[PDB]
Amino acid sequence: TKPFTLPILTISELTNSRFPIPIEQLYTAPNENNVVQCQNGRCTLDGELQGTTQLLSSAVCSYRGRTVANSGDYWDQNLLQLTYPSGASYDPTDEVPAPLGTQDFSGILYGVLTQDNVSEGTGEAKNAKGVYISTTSGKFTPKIGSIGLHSITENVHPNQQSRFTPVGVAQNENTPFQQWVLPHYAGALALNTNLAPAVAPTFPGEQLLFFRSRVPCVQGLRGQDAFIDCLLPQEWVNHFYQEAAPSQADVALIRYVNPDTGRTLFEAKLHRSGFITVSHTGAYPLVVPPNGHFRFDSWVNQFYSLAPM
Amino acid sequence: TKPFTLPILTISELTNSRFPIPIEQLYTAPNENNVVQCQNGRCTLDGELQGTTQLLSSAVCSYRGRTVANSGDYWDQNLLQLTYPSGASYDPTDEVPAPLGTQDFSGILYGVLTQDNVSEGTGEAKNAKGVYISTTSGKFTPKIGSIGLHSITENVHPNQQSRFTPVGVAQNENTPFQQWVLPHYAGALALNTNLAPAVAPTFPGEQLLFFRSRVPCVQGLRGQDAFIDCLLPQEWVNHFYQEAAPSQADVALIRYVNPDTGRTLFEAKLHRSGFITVSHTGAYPLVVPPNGHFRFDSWVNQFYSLAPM
Repeated sequence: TKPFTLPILTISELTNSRFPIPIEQLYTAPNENNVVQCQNGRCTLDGELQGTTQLLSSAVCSYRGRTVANSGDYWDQNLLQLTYPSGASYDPTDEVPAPLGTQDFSGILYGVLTQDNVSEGTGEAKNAKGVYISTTSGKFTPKIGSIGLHSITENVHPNQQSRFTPVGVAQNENTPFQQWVLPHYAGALALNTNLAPAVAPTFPGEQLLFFRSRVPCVQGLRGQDAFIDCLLPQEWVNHFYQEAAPSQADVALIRYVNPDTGRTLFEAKLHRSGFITVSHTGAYPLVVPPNGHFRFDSWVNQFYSLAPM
Repeated sequence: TKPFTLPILTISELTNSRFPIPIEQLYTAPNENNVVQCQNGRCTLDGELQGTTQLLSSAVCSYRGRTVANSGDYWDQNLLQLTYPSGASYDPTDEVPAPLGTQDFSGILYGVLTQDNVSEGTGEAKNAKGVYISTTSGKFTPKIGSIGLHSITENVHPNQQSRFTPVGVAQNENTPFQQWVLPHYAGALALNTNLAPAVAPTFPGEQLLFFRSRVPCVQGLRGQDAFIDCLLPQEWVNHFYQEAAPSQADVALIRYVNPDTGRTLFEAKLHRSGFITVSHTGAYPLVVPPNGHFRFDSWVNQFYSLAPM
């Protein structure tokens, strides 16, 4: 039986699985009213990708396809007829919530659309268009293969093969950024399908442990931080996919260790569905040694008692 | 002794190590007048990172720091005084060619600068500034901890903590995109230092094999492609770093296989310094089967004679 392992990576060597930026810190908090059901960065410990999860950070919140004119709409002047960010054709009957890498938070995603290359004499950055992709728009239906593009300053051409590169997130006065409210992948008139399950602590005193990043915010949240919290770093997703080690229990005991001193800084529970819990009550940003990393200890029973941290 | 392995990844499951976009195909050509000395995606088979190579694709061609106003009527309206991912000033005495992840191609890099968050009422994408970072500017001195920012869209504010997210590449009438001309990391008046070595075939009939991507081009190259070719995909760099398997010969004989049939499509030499050669004469794009992947076969010496492909 292939033993289960974690990659040996420090907190500065991890990528957020829900937005293509590095992990900044570990963070724990109670769920209070949030339903924690993100769809990117979802992978079982034995290597089954779930939700909209794929292997490349450069595909997370990225889109590719062909633009379609949508003149007359207030918000979305054009649509993007999607494929997978792979470039492989997208079939709405695929058993996924949306094309892999589709944004899994509610609100406005900001990025740059690139289209057919233009001549040098056309001018600077004339094949770059700043664009909003909002999930509250009626045209956000990636499950059906089409999303709406809100142009900001630059003209988006119809009928051109186009690539959307994410840059950050946005918040205006009627569209709050809500990282734990799933989009309606098929529009407000249809239920989501093929979702990775919601996660929550099930042992007394435990809280979810998140891998936290601050995403750039191009509008709103003055003096505040746009946080995107993921359950697994992209590197863990890819490691579990590569290894496909059979899971021997619902929960694995893991430790954050200093490899030079051998000290366990804290213990945590790694759950089969692909998330972590720690024994703590309250919102708490962890600070962890630059050389520290998680290590797999053993498979334990669901009601194993972690050392408080 | 820890056996050497490659990750099991198809061509579309690989990330370019020189720009955060997926690999699309393989490519081989003679060096003729190109000095092949890229500094990102450089890693020995036993896991030693070289040049400016680090582990996160989300850090390649990404920059962070504090803006400083630049006087005069010239190309760069602002400078970016660089900082580590923690916010501490960069150290020019580090034995590296430049901060890790610095762009290693000459020409114009395009992306979006984000700064202090602005209120919701300030307007759409008002904390997003489209920007050119040109290596032919006298202000491109990342080794010294400062790069020049040419504003295109939105005003860049000085004295603000800022992040640069890369989107693509550009070419105007006097700045060609030259992927094999290393930038002068300390400006045009200083020699590069601490470089990973240039690579070339040394066995008769062999050519370098590259992992090839098409990078978005926001100005120029109409009807043409901006290619970025790397020696190793980011996933191979990270795998070798993780495994740190001792190299047992000068060359790891590797084989591209189609798992549906078990058939070998071609074989290649994976040199212990971290680059691939194949037996071929001429420029040739390799459209590889989408389900295929490289596999490590065995250790051989530098005088192994590859089967021509």
